[PDB]
Amino acid sequence: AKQDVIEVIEKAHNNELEPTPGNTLRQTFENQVNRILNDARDKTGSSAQK
Amino acid sequence: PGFVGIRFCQECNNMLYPKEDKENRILLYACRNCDYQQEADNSCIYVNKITHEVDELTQIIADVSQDPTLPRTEDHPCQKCGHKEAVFFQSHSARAEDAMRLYYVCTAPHCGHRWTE
Amino acid sequence: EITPDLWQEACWIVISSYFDEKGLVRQQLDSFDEFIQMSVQRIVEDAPPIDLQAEAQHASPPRYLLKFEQIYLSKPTHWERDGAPSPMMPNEARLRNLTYSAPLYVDITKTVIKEGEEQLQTQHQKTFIGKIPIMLRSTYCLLNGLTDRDLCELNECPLDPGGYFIINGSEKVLIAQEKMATNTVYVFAKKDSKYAYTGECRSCLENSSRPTSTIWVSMLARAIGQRIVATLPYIKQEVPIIIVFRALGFVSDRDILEHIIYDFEDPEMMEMVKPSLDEAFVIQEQNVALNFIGSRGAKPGVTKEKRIKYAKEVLQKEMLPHVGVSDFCETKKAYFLGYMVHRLLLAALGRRELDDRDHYGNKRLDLAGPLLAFLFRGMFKNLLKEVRIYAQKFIDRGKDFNLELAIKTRIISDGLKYSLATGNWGDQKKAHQARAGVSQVLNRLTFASTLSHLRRLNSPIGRDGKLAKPRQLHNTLWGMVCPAETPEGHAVGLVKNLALMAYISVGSQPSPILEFLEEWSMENLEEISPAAIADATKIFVNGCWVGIHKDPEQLMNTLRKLRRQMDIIVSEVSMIRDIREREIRIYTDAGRICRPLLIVEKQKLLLKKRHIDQLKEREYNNYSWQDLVASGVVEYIDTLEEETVMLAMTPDDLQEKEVAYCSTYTHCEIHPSMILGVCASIIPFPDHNQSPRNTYQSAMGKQAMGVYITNFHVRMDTLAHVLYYPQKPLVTTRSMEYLRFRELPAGINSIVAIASYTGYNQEDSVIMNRSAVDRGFFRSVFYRSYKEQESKGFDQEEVFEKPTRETCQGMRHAIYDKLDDDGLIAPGVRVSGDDVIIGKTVTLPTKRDCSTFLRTSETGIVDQVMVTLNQEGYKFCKIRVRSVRIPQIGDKFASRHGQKGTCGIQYRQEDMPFTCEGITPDIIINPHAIPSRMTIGHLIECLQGKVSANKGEIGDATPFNDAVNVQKISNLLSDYGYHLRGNEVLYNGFTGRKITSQIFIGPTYYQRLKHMVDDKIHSRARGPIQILNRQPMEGRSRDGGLRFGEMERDCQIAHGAAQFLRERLFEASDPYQVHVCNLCGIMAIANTRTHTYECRGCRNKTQISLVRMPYACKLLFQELMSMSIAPRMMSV
Amino acid sequence: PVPPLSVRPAVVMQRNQDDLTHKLADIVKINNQLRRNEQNGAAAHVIA
Amino acid sequence: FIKDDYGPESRGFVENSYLAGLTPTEFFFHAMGGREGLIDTAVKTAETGY
Amino acid sequence: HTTLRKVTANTAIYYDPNPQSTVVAEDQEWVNVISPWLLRVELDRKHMTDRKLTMEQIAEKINAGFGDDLNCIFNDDNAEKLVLRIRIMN
Amino acid sequence: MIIPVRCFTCGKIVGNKWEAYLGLLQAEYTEGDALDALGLKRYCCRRMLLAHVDLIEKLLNYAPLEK
DNA sequence: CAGCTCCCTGCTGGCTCCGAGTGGGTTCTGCCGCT
Ligand SMILES: [Zn+2]
Ligand SMILES: [Zn+2]
Ligand SMILES: [Zn+2]
Ligand SMILES: [Zn+2]
Repeated sequence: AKQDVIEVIEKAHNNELEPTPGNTLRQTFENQVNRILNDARDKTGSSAQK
Repeated sequence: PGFVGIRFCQECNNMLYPKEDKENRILLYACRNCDYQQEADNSCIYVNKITHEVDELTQIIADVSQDPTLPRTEDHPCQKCGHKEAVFFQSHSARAEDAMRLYYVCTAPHCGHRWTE
Repeated sequence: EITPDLWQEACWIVISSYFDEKGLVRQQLDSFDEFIQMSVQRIVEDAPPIDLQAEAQHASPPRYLLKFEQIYLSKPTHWERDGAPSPMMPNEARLRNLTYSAPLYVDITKTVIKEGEEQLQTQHQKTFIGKIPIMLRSTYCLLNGLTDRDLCELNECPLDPGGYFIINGSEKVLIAQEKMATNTVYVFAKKDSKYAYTGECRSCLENSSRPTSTIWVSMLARAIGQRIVATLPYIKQEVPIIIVFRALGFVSDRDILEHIIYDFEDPEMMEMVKPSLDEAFVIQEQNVALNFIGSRGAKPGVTKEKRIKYAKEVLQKEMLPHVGVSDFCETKKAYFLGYMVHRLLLAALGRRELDDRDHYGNKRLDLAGPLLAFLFRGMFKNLLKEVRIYAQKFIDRGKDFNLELAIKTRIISDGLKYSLATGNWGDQKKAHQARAGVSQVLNRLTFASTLSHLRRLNSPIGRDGKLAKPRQLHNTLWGMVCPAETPEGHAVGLVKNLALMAYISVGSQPSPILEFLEEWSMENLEEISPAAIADATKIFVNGCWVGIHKDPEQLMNTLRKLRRQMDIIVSEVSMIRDIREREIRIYTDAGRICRPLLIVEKQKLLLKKRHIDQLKEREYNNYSWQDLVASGVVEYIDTLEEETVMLAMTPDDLQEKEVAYCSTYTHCEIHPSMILGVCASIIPFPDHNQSPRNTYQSAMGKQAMGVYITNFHVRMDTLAHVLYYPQKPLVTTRSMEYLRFRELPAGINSIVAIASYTGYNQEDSVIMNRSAVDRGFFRSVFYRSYKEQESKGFDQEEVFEKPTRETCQGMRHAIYDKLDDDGLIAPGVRVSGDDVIIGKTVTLPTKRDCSTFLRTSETGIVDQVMVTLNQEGYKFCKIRVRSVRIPQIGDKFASRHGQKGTCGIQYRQEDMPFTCEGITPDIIINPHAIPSRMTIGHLIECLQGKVSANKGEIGDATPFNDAVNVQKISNLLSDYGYHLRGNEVLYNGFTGRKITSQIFIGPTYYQRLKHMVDDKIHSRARGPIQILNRQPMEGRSRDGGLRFGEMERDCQIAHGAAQFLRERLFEASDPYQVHVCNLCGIMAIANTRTHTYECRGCRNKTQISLVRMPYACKLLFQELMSMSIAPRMMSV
Repeated sequence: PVPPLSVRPAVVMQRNQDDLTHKLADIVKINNQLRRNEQNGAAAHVIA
Repeated sequence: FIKDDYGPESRGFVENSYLAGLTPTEFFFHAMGGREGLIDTAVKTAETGY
Repeated sequence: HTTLRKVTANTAIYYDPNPQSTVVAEDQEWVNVISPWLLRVELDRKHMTDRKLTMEQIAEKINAGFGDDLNCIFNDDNAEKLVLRIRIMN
Repeated sequence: MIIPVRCFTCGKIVGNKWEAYLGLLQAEYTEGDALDALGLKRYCCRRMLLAHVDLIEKLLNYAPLEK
């Protein structure tokens, strides 16, 4: 998850990240980061319950 | 396009204002205090950039390189002097519509080079 | 040399040195000392001399100056016309309800000229102004520098931190008050207003009598558009800035623009500055602009030359005092105002960003020093403006005057005493206007509570406000304000305590910094032209723009070099270089909150093995924290300088060759656990808990009962709570030895079993061991003190005696034989509710008693009785009563993790579960309190406590230790014959069958809180009644009744119990009957014994109705009739 | 209308009068002063 | 944290659990997060009761 | 809702003594062609083709809002640059 | 204040062990060796001396009320 | 047809509101003087 966040940051820095329609670059970067972190937290939680 | 810049009266050092010399049909800048006139060389009075496509490199200054709190990378070298280490950061500017783009400043002082990638 | 893997001891050794050299109330002590040393001197000297004439003539007048200086202050003294004066012991002041104050003296020189050109000046040395209350353990307190043996000889606690005032024998603590920093420019953008951006700079001279004269420079929010205005103090309307500059003295326009836009090649600045320029092309010279400002003034002059002078005075003194008030400071004021406008334009263009209001770099702390300075200045001005009145009253007749009679010594001392005793910070006339909450009564229930109250900040913003932004924990609170510790009530985030190593700057003169600055290569504003001001950097000193320097680098290094050797710049001064924006600011004022940080060169600390060694052998080499600072190893960094610096949490883990993150560190933290406060530094494993749990523990640490002070037996104090057998925790943080928690602990290391035994702990409650309580577990004693003084009229003399029934008229059924014939009880007598303690009677013009009765349902024993004389020379008695509080069910108990709970049942040792051995848990808590609260720190504490009690070592629970974890603790426990995860096989105490599940059990440090149930339980059955409305009284002490409030009324409506609602609100509170006329609904007059019922205004006397009413309803009707409203109640 | 003693009770030696009783005392003071001035002096200025 | 650090550790993500403990940055961030809920609990009452 | 701020890049005014002179080099005005002080606004293709407008629609909106107090001279939708010039009639 | 007479949990007498415990600590003995030299096998009894703070000594530094 | 009258709209300043209870504590209920 950290590697994915880092590479998303890289894509945003190299202007390689296309803004989501209906959102600006800042909020779409925020959305990607939040999605990655929430997916990581959900997967770790599910592994815990398993 | 360019930007129009205010320049001042040589007599009383005040702001010129645009005027039309109706007889010659030529633009004249007139001080409302004194009778001084001068012919304008730009022919433009007012410019307003609504899209505000701004080159932040002009507002970036060289001494930002010695900031201890800025990140440092050797992956991107400087172009004139080829210095290995470079300091990079984001816009740090309000009303940056959509910009996560990094602005780089070269260390090894007296270089002060600034670029964008 | 470099110190590897010895950090865990080196950092705590240097922390111990810091807490040895500096105490825990160091900010209080330093602020008060600096106040009474220099700020009182400057306040008393800068006051102008008063010259006073006669009434302009006598027949068809000379004056004098009376100037004084050179204040003198003496040590506290006590006796008046009865013996030769003697020093006041602070304990004596506490006992006799005196004010532990010190007299201050001045020498005055009154020089008087009358006629003939002959000048005689008479100087009066040691003139008495008043007595200033003085802080304990201060540099002029009588306990200064005394050894522990001497402090014990004086019945003082060696562990008492001091830092508080004794006034009327009550400890007062000046709570630090936050405020916006002064002399600094803030650009804000309020949402809904006529203007978009506004730049304010509240300004103050070096502690002048003038208040914060705040000036706003604002920009309109949309023809032409975006004009710039500047609302000015003592000016009713906003004034365009260009008019302000022309009034200030700049006739031209290029000169004005040279002070705002520093580089003329930037046309974007010009395009926004010209809309304000073209607004004011009708004013061209200074005098018309002065007239324009004067017309807008609060006091508009009638003629032109009066407005000119008024506006000139406003520009000279009201606007921007900190940049200078002198004959010619126009250029400097213009430069600073143009800088303010430039700052506003930078925010408008987006070149910079808006300043944050919650950024505690922008905040300043008003400690005892600054607060007492602000209040003493006003009282001193009031004293001068009455010396002047006395002088006028004698010189109008012109006979002579006496300065000894002129000086009213009452005003200064009484103002200080009133302000510190009440908390209303200001003049007594404006009690409602002055802000309250300052100088609270010191909380003396636990030593940790006392430390927390002595280290506390306050945000003077309105409470009960829906704007949560001020209340939120700001990022700049790292290491200077405890994140966990804050009250949970309506003061969340507003009342915040102080971090451990956080220190508040005390202030010093910036003049040495000024002379140092002016001699390297910088230029003052008057010397240079704005041609070269754009490429260079602007220097600010205490917020005033001093000059310009071409080379920011190697001057920043020079300033740091001097500060690291303390050559000219003291350690508290902070130098801040903004780099992307060219400002370089130096701050020296008081109230800057700062904390010590290590110095880091290339990638190595300046702290070395030699430093650690020579400081470890302290008390012989005396290499103290001050020597460590002088070595250039540590610096004090405030929030401003913390913005422009790069820190590392741990030198070992963050300064090494690896995948590079920064590799450009500048400072390192001594230990991250120092970001906590005092009450939050006693939490074991606080990073293993949910933060609201830590906040609740920081709140309840002030309520845990223990030995709150060593001299609690000499300390005659109301509501004193001490535990029989306090214990230092088995598992502790390394920060407790600096809070002295292991010397005055509040709690007992109980063996808890987190299990559901019977169900009496289900909802967050707890079972206690009855046998342990019998053995003395959490047993405490409650001290309550009763005071009384005899006196008050010409013949109504109060006297202590045994009231005798035939002599005194009014008496309770209480037995008075327990009193001795002097009117008091001898110590050691059993007492109970409604038992007389102080027999006091007043002469009746036979006699009526005013005897003090013991508070109902207390039922204690008198401990000691003291008799003395108050400051009025009347007999004064204080009596302290012991009452032990055996832990019963309902008593509120809590752990060090915010797991509170009242005892639900107490089982004996036989009824209590037990291990394979005879170990029965002292405490059983519900396991259903862990999973939602998530106090994993509680479980780790319970594990480490067993590990420690088996190993013989004291457990270590430093928050960020990283050298101990659950796996290591489990492996250590497994070596002692126990299950590695702390679980044990308990047996049922009743049946003997072993419990199917295995019980988690181990020693955990529980605390007993002050919230006993015997202090809260009360009932009522037609008790006492209020006087205004005949409803039941309010309060447990007054035998009052509970409030059947507006929501309970609504709940009964929803139940549809109308008869019960009427019973509650009518018969159970105040049944009453009134007589009302049938013709007019006005209350009539009833004479029941003669049965004569007449309603005047009608002359009926025949048709009269009786209606049953609540007394509150009758009194509402009477109030309405007093308001001329006529509520007429016809029964038809 | 002046409210009765029940609306504005006076406690004994804290006798201490009520906050409304003090205002009523001011009312009667100024009413008597205004009355006596308006017959005897009739200055028509201090009356305002 | 270095300037303009949008990484998970630099903006409040806590990759540690309540067992491993919180690194001091994560502890401060969690305290600041819980402070918001604590403030909301007190502020909400004066509106809800009204 | 769309204002003309949303679609324009920058706005500039000049003093052209003759509309025929074309102080700015624009052959479109040369081929297309009474006040000397004129107005010039540059739009962008991005928002223009996002919201599907035309220079004809913008010009007719101007003419309806302000009447025949001004004449808009717009470049065709063929050049890379999006220009419309504004005068004021007498 | 003073060492409790009995352990709260166990009830084993601990009141007589404090002075001997301090004497043993006034030697090479560690706490873990002093506790079981005094015969404290259960940690309930061990914590009684291990975590005890002896405040009676700080209390005795003050002059008494009488003479 | 130009000038005067009136009714509507728009905008600004002003007033009232801001959980339920509960336990404690504290100071404060004027002072100067002048007949
Ligand atoms: Zn001119
Ligand atoms: Zn370079
Ligand atoms: Zn009637
Ligand atoms: Zn035991």
